[PDB]
Amino acid sequence: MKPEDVIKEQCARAKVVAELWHGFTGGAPKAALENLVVEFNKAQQGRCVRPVPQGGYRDLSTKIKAAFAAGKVPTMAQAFENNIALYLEAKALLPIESLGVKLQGVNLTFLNAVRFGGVVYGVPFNKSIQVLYYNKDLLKKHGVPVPATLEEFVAAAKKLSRAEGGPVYWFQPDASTFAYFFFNLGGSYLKDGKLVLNSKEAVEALTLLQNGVKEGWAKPITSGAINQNLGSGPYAFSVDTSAGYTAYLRAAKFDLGVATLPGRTKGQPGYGLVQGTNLVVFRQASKEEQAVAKDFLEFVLSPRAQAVFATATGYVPVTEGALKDPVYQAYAAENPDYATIVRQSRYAKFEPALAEWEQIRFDILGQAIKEAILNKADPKAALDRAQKLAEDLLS
Ligand SMILES: Nc1nc2c(ncn2[C@@H]2O[C@H](COP(=O)(O)O[C@H]3[C@@H](O)[C@H](n4ccc(=O)[nH]c4=O)O[C@@H]3CO)[C@H]3CC(O)(O)C[C@H]32)c(=O)[nH]1
Ligand SMILES: [Cl-]
Repeated sequence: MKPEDVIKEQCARAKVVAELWHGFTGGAPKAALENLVVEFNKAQQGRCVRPVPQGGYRDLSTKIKAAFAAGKVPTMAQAFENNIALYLEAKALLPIESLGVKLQGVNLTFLNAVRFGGVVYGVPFNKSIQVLYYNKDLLKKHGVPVPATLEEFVAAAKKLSRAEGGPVYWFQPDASTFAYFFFNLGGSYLKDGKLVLNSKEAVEALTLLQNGVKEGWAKPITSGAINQNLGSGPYAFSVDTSAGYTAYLRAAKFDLGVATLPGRTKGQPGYGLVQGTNLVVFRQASKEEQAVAKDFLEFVLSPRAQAVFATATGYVPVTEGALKDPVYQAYAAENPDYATIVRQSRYAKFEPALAEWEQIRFDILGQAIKEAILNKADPKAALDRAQKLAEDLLS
């Protein structure tokens, strides 16, 4: 019987059920969440969590918006920082510390991100960092060191693409990939409080990617995840979420490597984009449902729950105590990629937490990146149209 079938039987028997709406569509994240939930439900006497898949993360925020309109929300949901900003406009969210959930020991990179006007409104749960995935065999074949700097990274992509007769740096033409180049060229999305999409660092970042396509070293991936396209043509590198770690390991026919990101200089690794979500608790939930949320949140923050979840997926453990847990230690001792993910999590940047950001990153910024990369639009002209559309949406 599948974990989701066991959870269904657990919730059928329970006297109180707290729904948790999520955006895991499958693979290791979905299985690891469901395993965490079965264990929690087993320790409870008739008090359970029911995880409800709502599609992807965009389907989830659409589903929560419908629930506001219908007047019926879940007890808990996954949320990005911008989704939290949006839900706070409706005063929909319970402050976490009012449930008595202790947050001492949560990574300040993650706790700062859920604090709005000095109050914590989410529990960091599944937090990812971008890493450098690479083909150990193909770098070794051609004598190419893992690149430590953006300059070395471009040099390595060109050398390997020439040797293998195909573009070896694979990328999705999206806001997440753009953020890695933008941040490590000195970019900042906010200037004196204003959102800017068309700064010289943005044009520099999109131009670097478009020039890589033209020069034959950068391969756009338009159908499926990078790890779902492996095996078609030579691959050397991608910049991708740590939460894809198990998918990469299972797909790659070559010796997979994980490195810290290339940076401006060898003095420090590149900054990676933080992705994944926080759990929020809705005010409209009953006192009995809120008590279940309190216990589930303390369970999710326990060193063992974090150790198992993070080693199953590639997410970054959110607590100091997770790294001191023997099950984490056992995994890290056999596989250095876990410590690599933690070290990269020290060099970590967030996108803006504006309530409108989800629409901007996909429909405005992501469309401009696709215009430049897939339809040969001039980078500055594509980003000037994005700036115009963002300015119109934020007024
Ligand atoms: N709605 C909304 N989405 C946002 C926001 N900021 C960023 N993102 C998206 O976060 C995804 C990263 O979140 P993460 O939890 O790190 O990783 C995801 C999956 O990526 C990853 N996965 C799954 C299958 C696979 O073959 N490979 C794989 O890597 O597993 C996890 C569960 O789906 C990016 C992907 C995106 O949808 O294209 C746009 C990005 C936001 O503000 N809102
Ligand atoms: Cl850096």
